[PDB]
Amino acid sequence: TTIMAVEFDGGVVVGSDSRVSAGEAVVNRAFNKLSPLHQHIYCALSGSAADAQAMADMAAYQLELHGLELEEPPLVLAAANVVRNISYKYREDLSAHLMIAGWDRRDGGQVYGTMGGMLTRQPFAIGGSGSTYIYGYVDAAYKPGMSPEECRSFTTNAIALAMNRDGSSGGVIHLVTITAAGVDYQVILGNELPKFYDE
Amino acid sequence: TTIMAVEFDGGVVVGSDSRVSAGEAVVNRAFNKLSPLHQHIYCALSGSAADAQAMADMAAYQLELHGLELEEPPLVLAAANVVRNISYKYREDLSAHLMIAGWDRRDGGQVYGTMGGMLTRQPFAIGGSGSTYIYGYVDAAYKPGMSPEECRSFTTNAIALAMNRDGSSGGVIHLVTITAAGVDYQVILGNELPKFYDE
Amino acid sequence: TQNPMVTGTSVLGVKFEGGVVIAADMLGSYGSLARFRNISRIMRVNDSTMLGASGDYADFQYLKQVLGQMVIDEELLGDGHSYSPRAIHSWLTRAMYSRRSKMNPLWNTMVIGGYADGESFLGYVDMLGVAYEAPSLATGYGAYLAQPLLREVLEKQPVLSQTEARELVERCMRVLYYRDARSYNRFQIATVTEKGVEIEGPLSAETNWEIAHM
Amino acid sequence: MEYLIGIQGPDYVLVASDQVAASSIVQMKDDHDKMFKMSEKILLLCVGEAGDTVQFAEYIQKNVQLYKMRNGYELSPTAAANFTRRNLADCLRSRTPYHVNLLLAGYDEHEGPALYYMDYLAALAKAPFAAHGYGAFLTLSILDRYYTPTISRERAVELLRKCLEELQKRFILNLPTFSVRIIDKNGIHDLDNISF
Amino acid sequence: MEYLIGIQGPDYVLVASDQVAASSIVQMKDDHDKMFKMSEKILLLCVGEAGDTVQFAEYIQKNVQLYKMRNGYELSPTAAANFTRRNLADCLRSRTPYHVNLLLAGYDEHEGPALYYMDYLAALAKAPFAAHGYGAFLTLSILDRYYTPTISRERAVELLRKCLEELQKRFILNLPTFSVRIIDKNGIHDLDNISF
Amino acid sequence: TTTLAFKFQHGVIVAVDSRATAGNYISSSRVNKVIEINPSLLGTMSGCAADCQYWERLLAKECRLYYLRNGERISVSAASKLLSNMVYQYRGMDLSMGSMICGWDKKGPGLYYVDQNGTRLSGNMFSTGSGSTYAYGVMDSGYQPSLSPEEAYELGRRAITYATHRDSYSGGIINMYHMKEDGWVKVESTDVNELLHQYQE
Amino acid sequence: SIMSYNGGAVMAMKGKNCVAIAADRRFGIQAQMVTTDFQKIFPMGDRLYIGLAGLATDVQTVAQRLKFRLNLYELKEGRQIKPYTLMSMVANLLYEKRFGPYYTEPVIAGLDPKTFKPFICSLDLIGCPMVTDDFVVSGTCSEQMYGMCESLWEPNMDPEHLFETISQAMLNAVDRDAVSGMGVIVHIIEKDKITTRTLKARMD
Amino acid sequence: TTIAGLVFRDGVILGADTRATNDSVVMDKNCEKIHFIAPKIYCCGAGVAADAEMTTRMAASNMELHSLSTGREPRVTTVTRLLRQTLFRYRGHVGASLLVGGVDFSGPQLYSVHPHGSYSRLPFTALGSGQDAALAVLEDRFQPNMTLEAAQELLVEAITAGILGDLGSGGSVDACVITGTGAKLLRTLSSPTKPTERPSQYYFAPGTTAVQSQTVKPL
Amino acid sequence: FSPYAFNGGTVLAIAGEDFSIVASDTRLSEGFSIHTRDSPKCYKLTDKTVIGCSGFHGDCLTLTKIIEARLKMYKHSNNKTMTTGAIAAMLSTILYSRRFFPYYVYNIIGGLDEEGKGAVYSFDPVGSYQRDSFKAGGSASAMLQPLLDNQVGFKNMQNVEHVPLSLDRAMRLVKDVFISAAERDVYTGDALRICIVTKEGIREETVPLRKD
Ligand SMILES: *[B]([O])([O])[C]([C][C]([C])[C])[N]C(=O)C1=[C]N([C]2[C][C][C][C][C]2)N=N1
Ligand SMILES: *[B]([O])([O])[C]([C][C]([C])[C])[N]C(=O)C1=[C]N([C]2[C][C][C][C][C]2)N=N1
Ligand SMILES: *[B]([O])([O])[C]([C][C]([C])[C])[N]C(=O)C1=[C]N([C]2[C][C][C][C][C]2)N=N1
Repeated sequence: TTIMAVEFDGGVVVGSDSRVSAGEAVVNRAFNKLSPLHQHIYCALSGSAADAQAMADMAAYQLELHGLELEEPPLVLAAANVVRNISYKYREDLSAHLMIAGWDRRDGGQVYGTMGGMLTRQPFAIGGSGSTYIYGYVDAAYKPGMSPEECRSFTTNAIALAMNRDGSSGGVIHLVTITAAGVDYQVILGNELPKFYDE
Repeated sequence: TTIMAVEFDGGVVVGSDSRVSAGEAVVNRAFNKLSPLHQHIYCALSGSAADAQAMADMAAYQLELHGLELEEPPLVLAAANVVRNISYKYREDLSAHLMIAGWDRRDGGQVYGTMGGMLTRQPFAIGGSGSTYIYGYVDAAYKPGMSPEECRSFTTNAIALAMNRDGSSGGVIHLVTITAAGVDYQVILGNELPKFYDE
Repeated sequence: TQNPMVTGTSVLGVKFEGGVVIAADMLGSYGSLARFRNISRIMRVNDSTMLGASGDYADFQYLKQVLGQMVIDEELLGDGHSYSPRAIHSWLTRAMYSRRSKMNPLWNTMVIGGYADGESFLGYVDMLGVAYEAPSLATGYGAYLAQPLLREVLEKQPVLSQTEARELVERCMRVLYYRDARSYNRFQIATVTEKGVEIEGPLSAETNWEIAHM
Repeated sequence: MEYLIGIQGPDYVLVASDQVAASSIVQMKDDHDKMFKMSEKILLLCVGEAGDTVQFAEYIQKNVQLYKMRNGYELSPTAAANFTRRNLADCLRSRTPYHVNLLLAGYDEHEGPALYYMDYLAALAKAPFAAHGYGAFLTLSILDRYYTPTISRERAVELLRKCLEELQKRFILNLPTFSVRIIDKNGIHDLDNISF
Repeated sequence: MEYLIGIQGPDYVLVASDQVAASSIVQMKDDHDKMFKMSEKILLLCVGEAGDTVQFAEYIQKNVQLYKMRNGYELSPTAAANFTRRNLADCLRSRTPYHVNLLLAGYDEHEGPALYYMDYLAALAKAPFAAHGYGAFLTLSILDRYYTPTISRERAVELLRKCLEELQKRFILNLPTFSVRIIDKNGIHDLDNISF
Repeated sequence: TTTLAFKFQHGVIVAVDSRATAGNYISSSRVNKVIEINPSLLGTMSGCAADCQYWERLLAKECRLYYLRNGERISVSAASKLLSNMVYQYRGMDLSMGSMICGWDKKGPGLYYVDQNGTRLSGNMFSTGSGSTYAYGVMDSGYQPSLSPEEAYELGRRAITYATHRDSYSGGIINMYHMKEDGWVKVESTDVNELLHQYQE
Repeated sequence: SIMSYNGGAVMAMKGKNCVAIAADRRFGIQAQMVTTDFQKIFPMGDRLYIGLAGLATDVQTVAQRLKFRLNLYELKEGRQIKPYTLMSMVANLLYEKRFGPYYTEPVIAGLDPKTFKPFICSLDLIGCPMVTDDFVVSGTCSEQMYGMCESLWEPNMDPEHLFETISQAMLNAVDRDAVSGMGVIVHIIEKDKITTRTLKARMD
Repeated sequence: TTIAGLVFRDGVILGADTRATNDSVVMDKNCEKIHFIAPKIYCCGAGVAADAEMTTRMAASNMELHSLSTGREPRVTTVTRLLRQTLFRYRGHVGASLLVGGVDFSGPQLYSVHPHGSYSRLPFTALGSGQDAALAVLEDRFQPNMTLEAAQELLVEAITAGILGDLGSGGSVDACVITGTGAKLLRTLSSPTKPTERPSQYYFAPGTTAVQSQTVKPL
Repeated sequence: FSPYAFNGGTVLAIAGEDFSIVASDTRLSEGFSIHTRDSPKCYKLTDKTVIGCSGFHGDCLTLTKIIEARLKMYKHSNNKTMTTGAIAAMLSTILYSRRFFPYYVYNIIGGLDEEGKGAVYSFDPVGSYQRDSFKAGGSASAMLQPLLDNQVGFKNMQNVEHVPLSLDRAMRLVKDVFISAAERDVYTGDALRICIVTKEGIREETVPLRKD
């Protein structure tokens, strides 16, 4: 599994691979790891599919209620805190890292890593088994002031490099761009992925 | 430990980090992991320091004798085969990957990975604990037809990216360029290493 | 917490004439991988107390949340009483011991610095509930690398000035960077005096690699 | 290991047991009684893990006695045997199970003499004769060879002697004396100890 | 567990041992001899792991006999005891060690009566009296209480009887008969068996 | 540890050694291994010192409460049953206690053995502890029910002394008591080294 | 542990122109005592003794193999071995069994054959020497022995004072040890005579 | 144990503490840890004490044979090759951790050699349980080409840090100064600790100790 | 994860005719490093009782706080200060309440009894205890106890007068055994703290020990 989220001036770009694995067998080659928690808030799932799905649903429920009580769209930090709380409380039982990304009127585009109950705000985050192979790549390629188009391109490249090297990653690349205007979904199929040194 | 070797038209560029570690303690922060097996043949060491040192010495001895018997400079493939033989025979006892790179009059600049007794010729090779973080980086940055200067720059960048992320890597960057003309050594100190996204 | 994920390394601390200074790097380690290179491991508790923590970062964030609320709660009363460094050190000790007794420890080693009523305070609290005070402190790998240097300077000059303590701390940070594999050359320095708690950062130590040529 | 044995005749039940109480390699007591009187016509022979036997047997004894106090008549051997099994089986999957082996001998007014065998897992079985412990391996075949359903009490005592003599010659443990009791229509009678 | 015992008097050595050969819970043999005659004045009492005792004792016996054939005189008890220890200790760290416990009793022309105690790790110790096995725990104190260095052979036999009687009453194992032998200047003499 | 007790024609004798150890280190040579519950009741201790000290003191509390409630003084048989039921609740939890309860009630001299597994036995003579097998040998060899008081004291002293000579975990001094109809009397407190040297000569 | 299976304690003390070596006499298997006159100190020359503590079987084996080697040495060299040379001989013997060691820690005490200078040392089970100027201890109650020796030992003690010192050191040390004791034997080695004394000790 | 070495302008300085412990008890208060290999080559040993002793003795012996046959002064590199080839053969079972220092024809050389057989040539090193403390002093104050007295003070401060900070180290500091000209073995170069003076005392008279038997044998 | 740690330290107590001494070293350790050289292990409970603790410092800090609260609670419900012997009896039950997850602490109490004589009580971690004349506890306890048996108990000496122990002699002996213990035990060192309990109160004295 490889997930990544980048902050840009006015929103966020979040993407991931589509592979679900059970040992050496591919149980689902087109799974969507990008899940919406609210209108402008998304979360990327990595680790255990059952734990992540359960956590995401619990959070979506808590945030929905919270939003109707406060009569306003929930902040990205609130969504991250709710996820952090659940992740920290059940750290012994849960094996899933729910990366949070979204947009709100107070702080704009925000990316939060909440692995293991620890909450950290970053300009860009990478997770999953395949993220280890692209650390060098993102550290040398990332530049401040990137536009949404550049962010989408940056994310696609990194994910493609990880999918080629990581056995647990592969399939297609799911991409979502969140801004004030809304959510834009995008799917880069196997034959349209960026190509690099392969032989 | 992070080691890397690149083939270029007319020779090879081999480099590595200088960290020797024992758990969390740095036992030697300026160790030279690049060892000459012959006049134009080098090997990069990764894994156990004792095993690699013993293997390198055994091979250097065998190649020296071989060279005096055949009355000519040993081929790079012969050096790789000798290393492969020792590495395969003692696979159960040895925990060290001796990457081979050099120049000979028959095949020019050659890079051989001989981890675990398996011999493979590649245009560029990376090894050690820190190499996992730069797979994405080298796959996207490597281009055929690079010059020695570009190869030296490519190697320095990759090693620097790995040293920053990998706890087992660090210190200085040792670099050797081998051609028909000879061996050129170079040391990039801590304050002269390439800088990328760090915060 | 039996399995710590993201951890921080050494935390240094030394008393000086009219204050306490503590240092910690900004690295969040995931095993041997340097995963989070910009996280603060030093927290201001109140006007006279600061806290540095090594070990599990998530446990430190939780402790920071609980401690932070306690201070806010106390300030709401506005009765003229506030938690002294000693009282916070005592509270932390009980908290750690309690968690350890239920076999669910908070995987952290802490350094508490403070200045109250013209007296500097420096306390240590580990995950087992072991607590004590000393003129200088160093958690984790610093105990073997930094403490020896700190103690050596205090054996010749027990009372240090703010400038001396600051320079001594920077020398220790450099050694840690040279010899600790889980360390990073980006740190913070927190100081507590009569004027309150100040946190300088990010800072870097000057490194020499002359020996590589040798 | 302790030894228990029961032989059921046409109108009586004969039981016997060793009187050794041991602690590791030393015999701490050589005249220990392993029989518990539950009622006028019911005997409970119990062996096994130290502590458990007495705790369990006494618990049953108190409940059997309480039944008689509340109703005016005694529980029958069959009902008592099932009550014992029920209780033993209930503690089987609990935190505090009872590691005991037992024999329940009794005489019912309407049903006659009864002998019940129960292992530690609470399996209950009615039998003409039975034995518990390591000694049962050396004596069960002897009972199989000489026992008849119409055996008289005099022949039963001789048959019991045969079994006990076998233990003296073949068994590695030192069991020099045995408690011998008989239950019939006139109640529980103490016979002479069989000693070697 | 087997039982061995030796009592050394002013001019004789008295030894005794149980005659039980066991297989799990059954006594397969009730008149098994645990004593091996190495020479005219030397007895080797051996107990322990099945197979080992006989293999080891016979090996020593054959070597002690060979010494006499080659030289014309017998090895002394002391030399024999040390020869036995040497051999036992040599196999201690080998692949095939001998798990045996023994007592070496003998009478030397110049030195007189001797009693040697040897454990399975090959530690050798000379002693006025000694015992091996679980029974030694119940009888060693009895020897400590009544033994004197000038005890006569008649009193020694009574002292041995006291020890064996204690086993009958306190020990959990069934050991009804013992082999009793005495070694003095006239050689090895067989005394009457002490049975219960 | 070696403790012993036996009934004879003049009551009950109770004797113990006084050694406590931790591994091979002798932590004390002056431990009191006899608890005086009341003037007609004694308890001996063997096994873990904290378990024995605590549960036997708890029995003493229960015995005293029984006396205030009933106005009658608990019998030896009921005291031992109370102790055996107390420790039976913690069975399997690694308690270590081997006790002898001895006294004189309405049914005459009583002697019971109670241990951590719940074993409770009434008897004429008992020995407990790591040196108990040695004590049994000497005690059973010289025991007669018609012993005179001085002869019984001598047998008790010899049985403890020889056990301390052979058992590494026993030693120090021997504390002996004599249980009678009117209550127990502390007979003596002799160092076992003085005793063994006087028997050696 | 294998080193506490039989128990035992040995100590050597240096005096003024003399040496003392002492040991307990108990031979026992675990908690049970077997004999009270087991030999742990063996003569290895006129003024040279070796004390062995640890597994009884190895104590006898090491002493016997060492005697074998020393005897051959004396015949070949035609002289009495020096205290220091014996230490090396013993270390070599114990090191040969580096992987499958003899469970014993020897203590050497003696005076040089020509200058009569006191010498003491102690080796471990692997064969590492510890030559000291005051005392050396070995056995199950080493901690107790260290305590007694550290506070009682004085430099330049004469034979009488040295005897009292080592005697008190051993007596009080073995009394706090369960598997050590049953008597104490002491050897006072002087230039002109050897004095052997058995002390009055506890037998429990 | 704290052992340390540094290369200075004209040679090598080796250092060690003198405490030998059995688990948590001090067995020897004056163990010599700096051993002679050859006239101009010394070795400091840490790790398993019997292994260090045997390993250095075997090496010194082989190095003496070598120098008798060649007729020349032994090289530090030969000592490192003999030691490391022996240690690799035993696969770490011979637990010898060493610091090898010496001066030969090619100048001063310092090596650290570890139990499995790996080695490193460096300008300063430390080993033993007090190694981190000594290394902190070297990292903080080492400079290349120091004078003999500055190097002696630096090595003493590094050993002293281990002596005061590590419970496995103590006693005195010993030093070995090796140059082209000479070898200076300074057993007891600094004595930073000492037993206290002692207030009262104890005294045993004549026959305080009760005696059972006595034999005198005259020589 | 292990809930304990060995933090070293030695405690001694000696009872005299009208005094008791409790002494201890001040080194706190963990593994092979020293946490601090100024951590005394003896706390005052009342004006005639001092407790010395050694073992796992986490349990030592918590147990002392618990005892301090129980003394206040006892005073509130009994209207008087707890005596030395009631403190010893009460500590036994507190240690036995954690019989299945014990406090890893070796305690020694030193004080005066009701007749104004020295009293010493020694405890094992699960609560077993007894009154003694003197006692050593902690890391160097097996080095010190044999010497106290000989020099205070007069064991193994013949033709020796068993004179009563004076404060002066007791003080020199306490300093000497700790000096000997600092030479051999690696966990004992830095400084010696001696508390003397008499009817006039508790006086303290500090003496330096080897720092290595
Ligand atoms: B990824 O590899 O981390 C991926 C991310 C998930 C979808 C959030 N996880 C998995 O591949 C994965 C597979 N499984 C189960 C394996 C056994 C069968 C059911 C699915 N759990 N996580
Ligand atoms: B690298 O990290 O892989 C590095 C490469 C080596 C030098 C060829 N290896 C090590 O870091 C290393 C350290 N050690 C030993 C650890 C114990 C002390 C001696 C050195 N072995 N390999
Ligand atoms: B005896 O040896 O049984 C004796 C009886 C007691 C004092 C009533 N017991 C002890 O010596 C003893 C030993 N221990 C613990 C054993 C494990 C280590 C700590 C001490 N408790 N009592």
